Amino acid sequence: MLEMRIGHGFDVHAFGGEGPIIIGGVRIPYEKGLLAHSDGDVALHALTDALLGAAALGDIGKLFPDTDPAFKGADSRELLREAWRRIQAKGYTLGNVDVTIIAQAPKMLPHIPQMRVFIAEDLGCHMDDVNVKATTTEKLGFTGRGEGIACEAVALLIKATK
Amino acid sequence: MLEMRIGHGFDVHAFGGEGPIIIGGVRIPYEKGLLAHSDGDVALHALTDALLGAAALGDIGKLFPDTDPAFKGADSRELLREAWRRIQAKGYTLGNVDVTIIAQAPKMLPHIPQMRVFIAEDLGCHMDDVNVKATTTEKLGFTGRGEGIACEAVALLIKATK
Amino acid sequence: MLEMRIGHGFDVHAFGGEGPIIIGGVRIPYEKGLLAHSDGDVALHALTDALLGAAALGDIGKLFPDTDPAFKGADSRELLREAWRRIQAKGYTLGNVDVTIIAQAPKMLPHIPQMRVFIAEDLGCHMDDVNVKATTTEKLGFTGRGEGIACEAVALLIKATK
Ligand SMILES: Nc1ccn([C@@H]2O[C@@H]3COP(=O)(O)O[C@H]3[C@H]2O)c(=O)n1
Ligand SMILES: Nc1ccn([C@@H]2O[C@@H]3COP(=O)(O)O[C@H]3[C@H]2O)c(=O)n1
Ligand SMILES: Nc1ccn([C@@H]2O[C@@H]3COP(=O)(O)O[C@H]3[C@H]2O)c(=O)n1
Ligand SMILES: CC(C)=CCC/C(C)=C/COP(=O)(O)OP(=O)(O)O
Ligand SMILES: [Mg+2]
Ligand SMILES: [Zn+2]
Ligand SMILES: [Zn+2]
Ligand SMILES: [Zn+2]
Repeated sequence: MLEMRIGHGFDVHAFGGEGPIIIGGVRIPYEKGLLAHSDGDVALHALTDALLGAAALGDIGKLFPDTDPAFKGADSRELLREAWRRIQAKGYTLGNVDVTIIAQAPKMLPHIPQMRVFIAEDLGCHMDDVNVKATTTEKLGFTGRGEGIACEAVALLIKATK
Repeated sequence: MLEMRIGHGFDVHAFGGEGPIIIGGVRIPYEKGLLAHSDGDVALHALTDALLGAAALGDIGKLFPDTDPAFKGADSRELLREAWRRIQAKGYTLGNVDVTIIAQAPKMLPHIPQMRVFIAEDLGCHMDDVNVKATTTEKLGFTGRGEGIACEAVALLIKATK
Repeated sequence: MLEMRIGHGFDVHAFGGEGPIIIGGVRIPYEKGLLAHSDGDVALHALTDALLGAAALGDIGKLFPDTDPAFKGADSRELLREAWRRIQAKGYTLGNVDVTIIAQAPKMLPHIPQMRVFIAEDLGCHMDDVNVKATTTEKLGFTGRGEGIACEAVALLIKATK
């Protein structure tokens, strides 16, 4: 008995105050920062949700409530590793993941290798199983007007029974 | 010969008039309702499309035309079961599904268990094979301004030949 | 050793000037055209990214830079076949693809069969492995206001080792 499972995640955060932003674990210089209870790290959030979705464990909002102040300013990589620990406790292993950052700016391409390192590390997998890409929406929408950043992820999990 | 197949669906409806809304089959109280030829049930629509997409049967607009008044006010669960019947007639069985509601409001979390019951029932599967989650877009976009609700779904089908 | 891999792609282009638009390789009559370095063909772009994502080869922006004028006005089908050649050189074969055009107008349904022919041809597969669908966002958003067209795609690749 070998089971394969598909998952999908989507997240948005608004720009706010200032600092760098944090995306896929990488600190990226930018005129403004991300408003969140959190890292605001939309890439890891969308990814975490894709993983929980494939395991039918719900999503980050269920596992890590807005209400609990133990998650205020939390490293989104902590959340990813925690979510992943539980996924593994139900007997799943990683097939592969693919992430799509939707942002007008800043440039994501230079930071993609480092994101993959962080993600592969956090998921205890080889980098070959992690893909991250970016698209701009050509000045259209809330993304295109520089009001915020959106991100999607899909994930494939494997489970042996065997 | 064992074939696995991936599918994706996306849907949007605008808020309009009033009543509850219907999302994933669940009647959810809200100041306004959903404008549609239909349930307006964006969750089941996006899901139905994910399923038809994986089976290469097109989408709901092809199977259930806007033009046909036999679908006016139709229970979107009827459409889901009908779409699923045809999917099964081509020899597919369910692997798993994952759904992402994108809405500023109302709160989706309390209603998610009941949605999963409805979906699992409609697809003749165990609840373990159905995941539903929600994300807000933090007041950004048409979703964030409370103008409507969007939803995504991914699906994995299996086919034995064998 | 048999490996299955999931990928996701998303693209947007703004309407601009005039002419037909090109979507999934098909020339579709419309009051306005698509602004791009390219075909502007959002369907094939989102699809190309889904395929590269599953193979962990990045995305079109990495393979085919905005900076290189060898891609100005390029047939997006050339890019798809090139991206696919490289995917195959890493030893992958096609499982299936599913595409979702998000557009208020023009009507996509009549052109879907011809898109599938083009895609199946370009990917050297049977049409049964290619699905394309469309959704409108009911006048909501940049899509709903006729400012541009968005598209999503998911893809499943197979690799034998064996
Ligand atoms: N319309 C919505 C939108 C989001 N949600 C869930 O609320 C959680 C709040 O914290 P989170 O980390 O953003 O995850 C959110 C969704 O689970 C929800 O229940 N209904
Ligand atoms: N730009 C678009 C958008 C949507 N469509 C299809 O039209 C169908 C109308 O009813 P439906 O149930 O929304 O599904 C729609 C798409 O199939 C389309 O053909 N072109
Ligand atoms: N915020 C963004 C958005 C897009 N990108 C990448 O830039 C590339 C430009 O050409 P392309 O064909 O649109 O692909 C883009 C993304 O790879 C990026 O690096 N950062
Ligand atoms: C599943 C997904 C990704 C849904 C998109 C949700 C979002 C709020 C889009 C509307 O904003 P917009 O930027 O497209 O339009 P506008 O700027 O006019 O509000
Ligand atoms: Mg999407
Ligand atoms: Zn988030
Ligand atoms: Zn609908
Ligand atoms: Zn493009």
